[PDB]
Amino acid sequence: MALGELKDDDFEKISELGAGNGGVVFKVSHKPSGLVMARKLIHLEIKPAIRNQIIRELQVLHECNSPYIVGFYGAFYSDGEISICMEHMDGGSLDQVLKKAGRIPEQILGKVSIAVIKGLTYLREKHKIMHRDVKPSNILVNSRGEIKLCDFGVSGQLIDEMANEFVGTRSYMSPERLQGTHYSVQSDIWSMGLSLVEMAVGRYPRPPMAIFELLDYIVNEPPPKLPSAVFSLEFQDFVNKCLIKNPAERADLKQLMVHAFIKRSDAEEVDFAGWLCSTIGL
Ligand SMILES: Nc1ncnc2c1ncn2[C@@H]1O[C@H](COP(=O)(O)OP(=O)(O)CP(=O)(O)O)[C@@H](O)[C@H]1O
Ligand SMILES: O=C(c1ccc(F)c(F)c1Nc1ccc(I)cc1F)N1CC(O)([C@@H]2CCCCN2)C1
Ligand SMILES: [Mg+2]
Repeated sequence: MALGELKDDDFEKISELGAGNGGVVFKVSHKPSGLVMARKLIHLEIKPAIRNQIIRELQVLHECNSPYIVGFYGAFYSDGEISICMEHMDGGSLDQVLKKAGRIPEQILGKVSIAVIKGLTYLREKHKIMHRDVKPSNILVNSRGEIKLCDFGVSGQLIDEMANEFVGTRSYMSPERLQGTHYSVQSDIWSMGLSLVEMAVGRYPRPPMAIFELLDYIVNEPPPKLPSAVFSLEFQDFVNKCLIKNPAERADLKQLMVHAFIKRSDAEEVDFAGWLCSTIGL
């Protein structure tokens, strides 16, 4: 196998990259191969049986091979922290980009949609894996201008171990999913639409309100919409098609891949790498 032998003593911290909903992430050096990697440590609290299942289930990431999916190097258990080892991405996430930029322009977001559309299609068509948490911080970028999906739900047990410590991003869930319905394919698309709006407008796009009020608001009130003057009608339409509340009527990936917004975005020359430097200074 490419590495086979992954162990704690061989990595070497280059920096903390930050903390999320259950894991902490570092840029590391992998001494024995010279590979640069991101490494996410997740503390849990579980029987060596469960722990080792999780590590077995994660091995399926070795078979994810796509330019739109962050690359997998290995996963192992150590010092009560499970390790996911992945391609490092020197841009961080669109959520870090957004904080930096204020607001991410419609054209760059066209590039983002294409990558995301294609990321999900890959996962679903090759591996039958749903993402389950599409949101700006689970979308990564690098100086080579690339845009990739991470933190998707490969492991049914890890989802499980993560669900009864967190049902984390409640605010990004689809109305059907807040209602208790099982995860649809149609949920990733909702969450995508909502992420583009958020990056387009530069803020979580819902009236400010207390969290439990938010969850009723989402099931009960209409979906968000782009400000209808500053954004092209293609983009607005795109977004609205992702955000139909009724999952039977929401657009799917086959239909979004041929949308006027995507066609148009596809033909533009957007120097995203360059913009990333302009904006995040590498
Ligand atoms: N492969 C990678 N390369 C570079 N940075 C990464 C990375 N994977 C994660 N990060 C960054 O590390 C920080 C923490 O990641 P983490 O996934 O734990 O938090 P998050 O911000 O995505 C909330 P959640 O835990 O629900 O996904 C984030 O800024 C994330 O963008
Ligand atoms: O880190 C994860 C995550 C959750 C389930 C799972 F199977 C994973 F593999 C996870 N990590 C992961 C997957 C693919 C790659 I390439 C690299 C990875 F590190 N999550 C889900 C998450 O976004 C949080 C968990 C709490 C609920 C909301 N989302 C963070
Ligand atoms: Mg994440």
